[PDB]
Amino acid sequence: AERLPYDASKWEFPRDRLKLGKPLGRGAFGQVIEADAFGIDTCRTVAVKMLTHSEHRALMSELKILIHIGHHLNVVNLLGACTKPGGPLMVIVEFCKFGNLSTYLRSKRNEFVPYKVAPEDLYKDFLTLEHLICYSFQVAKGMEFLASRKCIHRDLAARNILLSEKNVVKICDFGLALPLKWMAPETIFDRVYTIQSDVWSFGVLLWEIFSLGASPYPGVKIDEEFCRRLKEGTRMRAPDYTTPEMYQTMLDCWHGEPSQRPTFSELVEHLGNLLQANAQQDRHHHHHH
Ligand SMILES: O=C(Nc1ccc(Oc2ccccc2)cc1)c1cccnc1NCc1ccncc1
Repeated sequence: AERLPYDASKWEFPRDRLKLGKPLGRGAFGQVIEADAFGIDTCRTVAVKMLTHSEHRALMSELKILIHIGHHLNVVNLLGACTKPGGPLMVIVEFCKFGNLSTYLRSKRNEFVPYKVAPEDLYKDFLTLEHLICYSFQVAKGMEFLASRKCIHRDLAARNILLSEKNVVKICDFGLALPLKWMAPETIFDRVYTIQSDVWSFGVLLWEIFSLGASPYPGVKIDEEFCRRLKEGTRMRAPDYTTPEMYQTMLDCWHGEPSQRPTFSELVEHLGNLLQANAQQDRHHHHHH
């Protein structure tokens, strides 16, 4: 991280061109605030992370990595940073107006239909299978992108996915780069973090999307036993809005042996086909009715 460089000439942004706003989050390090940036791109709304020695290098490493990784439609885009003397360290990214996916889906539980048929009006701004499968496809693409760069997210979960304009989802992170319900067995017991751990987490996110924002492991005390059972083979039951192939994808992601889990590249191709098959069917449903 400290080895990666920082082209200040390309990213540095003036602190007095930012009008801080309302808090979008809080942690033990500092916070993420919404704000107006003038001329970062005119005035645009953005999200700012700001601040201990250990935490400062962590925020700088996040900045350092986002620059190294580059741009991908499904990963929060970096717009700039305030690193030169005069004020606190701030990392600036695109503002995702609609919030975290979990909270969004919980809100659309009464606005869901598997697919639409005329009069398509009864379903104005409704969620469908096409939507749910698409959010999964996109998160998988962003993870393929991150995994290709040897990047381990470590906290993949619905609360860390944000909904943008025109159903575009973006992988993000409110913290500074225990959440047991998203942690793989080897991460809980061996404290190891791998791309394969992230694949497990992707499965839980999957469950969250097709349960429409429900919390994982419904009605279960997260304790020693919970963990012992995860290690012994116990898995969540299919969520209310899942399709058979999707639940089986969840199960492949939850494989006990990390090596036997699909890679994000396989998940992209697989999810991609399901979305294609769903599209096919919706066409026929729309046509017959
Ligand atoms: O998400 C942010 N940062 C981030 C993004 C991607 C990462 O991916 C990543 C890259 C390499 C390895 C591991 C993880 C790690 C860290 C971030 C940075 C600055 C300000 N806010 C936010 N998020 C909240 C937010 C964003 C938009 N609207 C509302 C709230």
